[PDB]
Amino acid sequence: KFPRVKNWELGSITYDTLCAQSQQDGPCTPRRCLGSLVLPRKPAEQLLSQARDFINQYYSSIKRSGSQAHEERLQEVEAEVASTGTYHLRESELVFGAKQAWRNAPRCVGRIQWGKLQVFDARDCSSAQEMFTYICNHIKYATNRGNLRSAITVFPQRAPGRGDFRIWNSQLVRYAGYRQQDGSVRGDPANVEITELCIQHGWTPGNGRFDVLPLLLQAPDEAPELFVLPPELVLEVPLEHPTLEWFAALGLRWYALPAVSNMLLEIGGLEFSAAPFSGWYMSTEIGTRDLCDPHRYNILEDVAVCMDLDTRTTSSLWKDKAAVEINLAVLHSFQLAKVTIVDHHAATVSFMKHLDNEQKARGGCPADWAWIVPPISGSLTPVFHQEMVNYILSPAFRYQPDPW
Amino acid sequence: GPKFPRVKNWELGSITYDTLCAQSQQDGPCTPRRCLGSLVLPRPAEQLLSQARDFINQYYSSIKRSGSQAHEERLQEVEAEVASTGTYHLRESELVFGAKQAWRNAPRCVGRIQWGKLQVFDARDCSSAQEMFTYICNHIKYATNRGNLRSAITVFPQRAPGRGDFRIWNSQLVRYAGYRQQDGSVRGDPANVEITELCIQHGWTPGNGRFDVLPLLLQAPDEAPELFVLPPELVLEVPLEHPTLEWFAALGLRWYALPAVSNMLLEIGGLEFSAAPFSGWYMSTEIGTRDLCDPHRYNILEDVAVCMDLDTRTTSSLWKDKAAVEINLAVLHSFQLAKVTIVDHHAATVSFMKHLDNEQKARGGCPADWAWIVPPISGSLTPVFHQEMVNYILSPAFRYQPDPW
Ligand code: HEM
Ligand code: HEM
Ligand SMILES: Cc1cc(N)nc(CCc2cc(N)cc(CCc3cc(C)cc(N)n3)c2)c1
Ligand SMILES: Cc1cc(N)nc(CCc2cc(N)cc(CCc3cc(C)cc(N)n3)c2)c1
Ligand SMILES: C[C@H](O)[C@H](O)[C@H]1CNc2nc(N)[nH]c(=O)c2N1
Ligand SMILES: C[C@H](O)[C@H](O)[C@H]1CNc2nc(N)[nH]c(=O)c2N1
Ligand SMILES: [Zn+2]
Repeated sequence: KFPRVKNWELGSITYDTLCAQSQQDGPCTPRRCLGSLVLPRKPAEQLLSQARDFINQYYSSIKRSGSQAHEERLQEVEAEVASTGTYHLRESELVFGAKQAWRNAPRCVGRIQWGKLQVFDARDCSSAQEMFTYICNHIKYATNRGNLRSAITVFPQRAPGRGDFRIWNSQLVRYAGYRQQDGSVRGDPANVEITELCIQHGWTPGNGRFDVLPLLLQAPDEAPELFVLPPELVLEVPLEHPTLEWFAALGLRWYALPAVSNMLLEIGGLEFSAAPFSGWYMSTEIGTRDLCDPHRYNILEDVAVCMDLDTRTTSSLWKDKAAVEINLAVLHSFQLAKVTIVDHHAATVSFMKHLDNEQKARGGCPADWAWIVPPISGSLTPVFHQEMVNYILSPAFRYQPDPW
Repeated sequence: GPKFPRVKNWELGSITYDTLCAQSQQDGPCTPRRCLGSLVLPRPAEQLLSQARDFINQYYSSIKRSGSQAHEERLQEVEAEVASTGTYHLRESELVFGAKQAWRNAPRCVGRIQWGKLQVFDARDCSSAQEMFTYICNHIKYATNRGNLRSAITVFPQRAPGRGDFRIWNSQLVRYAGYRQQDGSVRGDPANVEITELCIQHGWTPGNGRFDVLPLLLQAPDEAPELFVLPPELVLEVPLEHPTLEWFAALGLRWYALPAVSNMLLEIGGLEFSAAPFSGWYMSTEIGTRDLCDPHRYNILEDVAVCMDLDTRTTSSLWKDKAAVEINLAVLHSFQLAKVTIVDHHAATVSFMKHLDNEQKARGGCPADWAWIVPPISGSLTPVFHQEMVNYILSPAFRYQPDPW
């Protein structure tokens, strides 16, 4: 009933009791595990019991569980749902909910920071114009001249009678991908489709490898609108290498701020279709995935040739050697430019501390092993040797369909 | 779409559906409420006969004689044997098919492209520990083939009703001793402290090195295990050196050629083979990353980084990643120089992708444990990282079994 969870490096055992609080089914069954899938295929009464559960979470968090303020808030929500089929969160509850969604996020290795999150309430937004202003403030706040600060901005919730507020971009800052005649891509191949949408909605495209995309913001039931981010708001870091001088000449660069803008924040049965959030990078995201993935910037071979490695055979481990230097260039360049970054060793070590904190606090912590273990040097980090239980707790970040 | 798991490769954008998981007759550890996929060990004549029938059906399908007289007659023969004895026995070619199918079905093995090429040694006539030793020595000689390694398995008699099991106490046929020191530390391989201490208790005179090959503790039914030293000339080892770092040879590191698992249960059609050691060749990351660099194993990362003169006082110099790469390169280079079969993690995972494609066409899927298939260094640099995988238990299977002590 309660899974035994072992660390194979240290020989220590815990039992996860938190997982019994999951009310939401994942993709696995006893016949087969689908834990490696990225996206698997998945009324008053239901809303009212999610609302109640969450309000119960909130009053318990402020050690006022059972008080008058608690009973009366439950009645307000009941009264509101029974009349209108929905209800609204107080700001303090929203702040609690956002932090809890982050805490509960099984694919996030940065969760030791969960208690430290700036929550901007943007639920009084009524136009794409206003959305843009809120997004510009978020970026300015979060960026903080390189001293990055975790933030979320929460736009108006989904409503039965109408379309969603949506940010069409997957991140607030992304580079364009331009499909060429010859079928190759100039820029970031992950972004070809959003780049084409921006052009279709009136953007004058660039022609570089690192052109920052405009935002396509959508107010309910209206065509999305295009807004260019003022270049001064978008902090970027040129990549150099500590010892390899030719590396700067690659002209490589990356932006400071990872800010997810296409996920749905669910709190107490309410759904927030636009709720972009940002922290700071772990270096492997840039060094290994963004720059080295074969379907991304795919620079490995170029770096290897510059390093004069033998690219003829896999057994020279030229790929591994080049990937290491690229990750080192990322860490050094962010450190030089005084922009917050964490390496995968420091990050996984802080995650292990988080696992221990959450064991004491809640009797468990949902974690997706495949996402927590970094994409290089897996077993050289302490998380490789740690068993993990994966389940869905609410409040939660979820995937949602693309608006187009 | 189709009512089967949809499986995506995120590098290539291609999709498949796994229909093979429909054949699974055994539950894994996951439920809709929680995924337990990362757990290393997840926790009568009626049951036997249905398992036997199933296996015999698998056999007759594979030789394209499904529904035939010979098929119906073998079915009849199996249930009559079970009806009078409680068990039955496999024909020789049924054992061959079953052993290969068990390797084919193993979700955690990246080497499965080779599955059809497995020498099956039938040792079901073995009746003593002395004879097990002879059989094991012959397996080692054949499998090692002076460096040109060959996949093999040796199968000892099956579990019987109210008779003891054949067991090899060692987890592998070749392992290094781990000696617990007075300071609490371990000289040798810390993974092998317990088996080393069992060998000593059973009369082995222990060495005092970092790479002492362990003796075999072999158990015939209802007898105490008996101790057997492998004659050194049979155990091929590879001294470790680096292609450009000249001091690496001075570390005195080495590893053995033959990875041979000896504590797993081979299950075929309800029958349980408690002693059935099998061997392949190494993937280089097994040695260079896990055996040598695991903090709870030889733990040599720091030593090697100091020699390379790296900054070991901070994580952001990536000293661990740099040392690990050179240790891995040294492993590959030394095996190559010594002419001993080895495969790097890039060639292995590329061949595994080919195997997934083969099995898609042959069987409509392939059970795979993502966390085990993706190598422990350079994960996303290999094609399997971007491949979604479905994990399920098919039979015939290799299973874990409790330690005999
Ligand atoms: C403070 C710095 C943070 C670091 C270093 C960090 C680290 C990471 C990493 C490495 C991933 C996997 C990224 C990928 O491979 O796509 C991730 C995922 C995720 N993080 Fe964080 N995180 C941070 C802050 C945050 C914040 C502030 C939130 C929200 C309030 C958050 C919520 C999430 C969610 C929902 C995912 C899963 C995204 C997906 O499924 O695509 N994290 N985190
Ligand atoms: C031919 C060369 C082979 C290669 C390169 C190879 C590769 C591997 C690797 C790297 C692992 C994971 C090892 C670990 O991290 O503990 C593994 C596991 C496994 N392989 Fe292979 N393999 C080969 C041959 C074989 C053979 C001949 C068999 C049996 C007939 C086999 C069956 C298994 C099984 C049952 C496991 C799971 C062990 C466990 O759960 O602890 N493989 N293989
Ligand atoms: C469209 C899409 C869907 C899906 N399931 N997975 C991806 C993978 C790529 C990716 C997508 C997003 N939206 C955000 C990140 C950064 C993740 C991140 C977030 C934060 C807050 C900090 C940090 N260091 N990294 C990476 C894309
Ligand atoms: C602590 C622990 C307990 C337990 N029961 N199982 C494990 C898994 C680790 C492992 C255990 C054994 N016995 C053999 C290998 C070599 C795997 C191998 C086999 C073959 C045949 C070829 C190859 N390249 N590698 C790996 C760990
Ligand atoms: C198929 C596989 O599950 C997929 O490639 C996952 C693996 N682990 C990951 N881990 C992180 N952090 N981010 C990812 O995008 C992925 N991709
Ligand atoms: C906790 C985790 O399940 C455990 O460390 C696994 C991860 N993947 C592995 N993969 C392989 N091939 N071998 C292993 O021993 C492990 N260990
Ligand atoms: Zn699962």
